Amino acid sequence: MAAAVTVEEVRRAQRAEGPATVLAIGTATPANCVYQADYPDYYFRITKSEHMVELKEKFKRMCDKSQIRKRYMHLTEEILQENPNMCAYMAPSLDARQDIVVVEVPKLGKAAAQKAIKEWGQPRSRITHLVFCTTSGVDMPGADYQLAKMLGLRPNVSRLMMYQQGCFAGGTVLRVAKDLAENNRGARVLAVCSEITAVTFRGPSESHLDSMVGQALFGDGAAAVIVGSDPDEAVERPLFQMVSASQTILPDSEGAIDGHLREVGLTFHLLKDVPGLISKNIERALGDAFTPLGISDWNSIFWVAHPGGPAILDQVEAKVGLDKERMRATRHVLSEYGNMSSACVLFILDEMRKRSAEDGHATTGEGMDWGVLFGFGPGLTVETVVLHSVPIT
Amino acid sequence: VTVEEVRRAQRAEGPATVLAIGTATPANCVYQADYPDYYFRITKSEHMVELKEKFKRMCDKSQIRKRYMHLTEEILQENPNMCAYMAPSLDARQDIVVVEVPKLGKAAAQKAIKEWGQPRSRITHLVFCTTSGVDMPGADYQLAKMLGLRPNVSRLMMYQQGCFAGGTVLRVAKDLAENNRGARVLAVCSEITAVTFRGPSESHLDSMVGQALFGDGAAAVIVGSDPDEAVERPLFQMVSASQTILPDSEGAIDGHLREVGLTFHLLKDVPGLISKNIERALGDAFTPLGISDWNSIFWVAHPGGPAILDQVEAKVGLDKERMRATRHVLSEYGNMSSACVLFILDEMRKRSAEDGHATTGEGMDWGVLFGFGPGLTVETVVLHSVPIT
Repeated sequence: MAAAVTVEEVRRAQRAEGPATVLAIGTATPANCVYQADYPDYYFRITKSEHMVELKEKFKRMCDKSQIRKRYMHLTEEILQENPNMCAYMAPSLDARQDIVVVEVPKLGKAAAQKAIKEWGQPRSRITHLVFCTTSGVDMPGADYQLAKMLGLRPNVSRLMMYQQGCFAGGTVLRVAKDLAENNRGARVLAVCSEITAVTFRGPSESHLDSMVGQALFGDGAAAVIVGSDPDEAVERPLFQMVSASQTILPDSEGAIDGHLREVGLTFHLLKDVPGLISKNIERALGDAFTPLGISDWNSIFWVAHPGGPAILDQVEAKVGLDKERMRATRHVLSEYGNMSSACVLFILDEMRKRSAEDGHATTGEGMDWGVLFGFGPGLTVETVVLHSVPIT
Repeated sequence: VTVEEVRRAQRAEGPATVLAIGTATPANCVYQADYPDYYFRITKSEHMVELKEKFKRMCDKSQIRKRYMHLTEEILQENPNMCAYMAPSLDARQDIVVVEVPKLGKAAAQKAIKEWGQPRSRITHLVFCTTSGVDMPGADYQLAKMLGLRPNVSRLMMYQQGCFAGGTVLRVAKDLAENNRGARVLAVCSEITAVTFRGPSESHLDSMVGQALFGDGAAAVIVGSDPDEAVERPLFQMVSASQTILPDSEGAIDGHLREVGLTFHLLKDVPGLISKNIERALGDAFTPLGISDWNSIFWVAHPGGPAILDQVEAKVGLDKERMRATRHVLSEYGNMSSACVLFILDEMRKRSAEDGHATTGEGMDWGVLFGFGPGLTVETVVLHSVPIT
């Protein structure tokens, strides 16, 4: 005869069996859109810096070299006219910025989440976990609470709020979702990244070109994924499996990317050769992830890389010796959306599956079986997620 | 190699287990009996006589004996804007806490690691939680660097969560440890009230409540599945971890990070809301385990204020002994936000051993840990004790 319920019995019945699987991806952007070709004129106009001719020249080259075609931005000329301190380089403006992003970040998240949930096709009540990630603003209760309420999720959905994370955190949310889905039978994780540049937007200064780099690259967007183990093939449609997820700090990278939340909003600093650091270390990250899987040809896997800037992509591609095709999905998202911080790699994942289907590839990973997703950010931190594709009909 | 093969080898086998607990506080200590005089003196507020009387009653009722505070009179003199009720001071506050939060976390982590007795290189994950300040890279990066952890430690940085997050960090550590063979998770909560300290104002008393209750502290645990029971010494097992939002609690506890620092706003009856809903939380957690007698389990509850504890006790009908460890920590440390429940777990296993009880949970096999915070959010962690050996 059995004894009372034991912790061992609970654990056995509680855990899921298979790998965490991406079951849906939805994305959303602000409606307002600005062509990169027009951005130097627009930016220097609305920040009233047109007299800074040599600086505008520098900014022109930064935009021209960004390999970005357009970005979406919640911030409009009208909003900026109501917030003149945001147009200065460093004027007190955190409250004004918070007032915007504490509302707009979960609102944009809702739009991406609704699309993911519609694709998924299951009731909202079946969502067991919500992971929300942003680098734009902070509040209590957080954007996770706001989104859960907006979506009408169950009150006992398990939430994790990831604040002030930075550009590597698309990798981080997948790494978190992986453990949540795999360790909990029936778990269906809604994971959302939502980024709004109103917290970082600021005017130009001659003494801080690295800050102007941010003004050339950063754009707005949100992406949502549904992640679960043990998909029900009768009603769910797997897109990618997660296999492993790791995070590391690169040697000799202290202070390479710093960000501080101050009374003037979120400031961005660059101190080292970020593309050089990443490309110098990327092969060891690849080996660490793939040697245990018996994989060594980096041209034989599909690629999702955080497009921090075009230089990162160029130098990784050259260092590793990737065929030009490998970075196409990544570069597409950089071109059409710019650098949306944590949400980028999720947009690229979406692009990857969609083009794979449209182009009649054999798998959701451009015909390949294994793939890698990289997040890059403050640390210098590298998130590495090994993916496996799924066959397409 | 197939993905199914990888997964079977990758995952751990048993329940996430707390293997060590370490705690630390700033050196500077203030007796609650002295605090109204002190607070009204340094904030130059002596003329607000009726208000000081109200604050005196708040501290009298707090059931706090003393608190530790990084903030000193000397630091406050250098930051006069922090002593106003509302003056621009976020930068000053950030300058302090971005440094002090991971520093205090380091002290607690070193003690946990010493107790654990394994090399630092065996730590695979670091979860860091604070409600005091934000930065990039975060306090998690700073702590990893300060401790000399492996560069590829998997970090999770939990910012701005508030008082329920001691529950949250355990909920996170649980899934990390259980889903990853060999994983050993360092989880740290570190809270420093420099971010919320401000002068008194007769127009907002809920802000003065915070000045009466909040104190500084950090706690660290090592969590792992499949312990080596010869060299690793289990203290508590986690069994389930849940989170919920109480009905009709919208706006009960709000906190905003502004140019004047972190402000807090109470809008509903928090002890009433919690006590009204706590039996349902107990039920949701324990019914699947065949457990219904709330006096037959050990208790760890976030001591948000004495009224929460009193009203939960009265509603549930708890023997007064059940809240002893919780009230001890509130008495000796005040409300240290997320770190509190970890201090209380430490208190419970220590007193259990001193009293000669049969388990780390005051002689009982099962227990519950509650975090309470903005939402109104309740974290519920079901624990199992370990026989004292």
